[PDB]
Amino acid sequence: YFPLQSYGF
Amino acid sequence: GSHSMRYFTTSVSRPGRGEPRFIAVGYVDDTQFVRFDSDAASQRMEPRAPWIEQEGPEYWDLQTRNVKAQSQTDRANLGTLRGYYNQSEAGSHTIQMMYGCDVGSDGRFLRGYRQDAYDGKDYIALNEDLRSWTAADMAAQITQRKWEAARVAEQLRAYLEGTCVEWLRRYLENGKETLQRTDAPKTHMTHHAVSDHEATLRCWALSFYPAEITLTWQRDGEDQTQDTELVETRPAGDGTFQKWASVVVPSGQEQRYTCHVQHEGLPKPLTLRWE
Amino acid sequence: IQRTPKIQVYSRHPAENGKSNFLNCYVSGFHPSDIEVDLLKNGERIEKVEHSDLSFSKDWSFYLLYYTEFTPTEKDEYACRVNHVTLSQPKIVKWDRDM
Ligand SMILES: [Mg+2]
Ligand SMILES: [Mg+2]
Ligand code: NA
Repeated sequence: YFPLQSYGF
Repeated sequence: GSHSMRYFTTSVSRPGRGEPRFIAVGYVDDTQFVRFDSDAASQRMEPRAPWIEQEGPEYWDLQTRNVKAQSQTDRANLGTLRGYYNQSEAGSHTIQMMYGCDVGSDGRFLRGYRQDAYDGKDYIALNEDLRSWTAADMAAQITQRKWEAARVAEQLRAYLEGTCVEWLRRYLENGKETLQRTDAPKTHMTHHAVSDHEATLRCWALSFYPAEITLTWQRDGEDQTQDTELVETRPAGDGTFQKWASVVVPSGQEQRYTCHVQHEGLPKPLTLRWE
Repeated sequence: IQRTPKIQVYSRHPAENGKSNFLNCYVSGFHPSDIEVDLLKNGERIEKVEHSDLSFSKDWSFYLLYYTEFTPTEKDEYACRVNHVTLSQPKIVKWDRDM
């Protein structure tokens, strides 16, 4: 399971 | 006995030619089970192993959502890094990311990972404690301040210690007949004349799973590294792996050499000797 | 950073003349991801050629498996041709049934 982890640089 | 779960994401900018190319893959040990490719027709997270197909629609929709959000964040991220490294819109750039965990044979949590690379080099990484970061330079230190301010490590640690290990244990049970099988290598030895004074002996290990294997040569029960070759482990294409090791021996002394094979699927190590 | 591809040409199974099998070209340890890989029969390109989905190792270098169905003979010769930005020339690795 790939969790929601959309962090911007 | 030990197990791993890995997600690899790749984002390549293609200036002029359109939006970045995105590819995501999911592995349980040495077996790929999911994929997402931006260039594909579906626009969905897709199964790559027969076991994962049994999952319901909510799983596939949540996986699609999470992987699409990753590809889209990468497009913003590709633009922001051009800003940080004062780079041109004409060149191609890559963002790489790895997420995953390690469990023991008993199923306990061993390790969590979150690492990001820019153009093949380290950008930022979550440390083993899952509470601090390692930034590779000044630009990765801008990202670090943001991530420390926004408490990114706590969310990741919760996913790794919770979610990651639970889903892995679930995959291992549901995918047992593939994931937890230990296909012992089928072995054999070949022989080739090099000169009438020297000959090559090749020691083969085929159809094995998992990929971890040790192949060694011995001369009269003593370690031999001189005049030896070892190819890196390669996929056979059907989920199994291949490996070989060779030694150049003097003619008539073939019987003095043994090839020792060690794999999880073997109760005791096998020793091969030419006829 | 830049990294040169390691190349291996081999069959899925021990080759037997007249028996269907798979021909493989395993390219690994390269960076960037842009790569051209061709499987050749008697010096000419095979067109129905599949590849694995792009993935990478600890060091961030990529790997891919290129493959095709084929039936070996005593006549027919096979090889894999790889072009990458790190190569001054497209590398051709010949298929050896005992390698
Ligand atoms: Mg989630
Ligand atoms: Mg076989
Ligand atoms: Na082979």
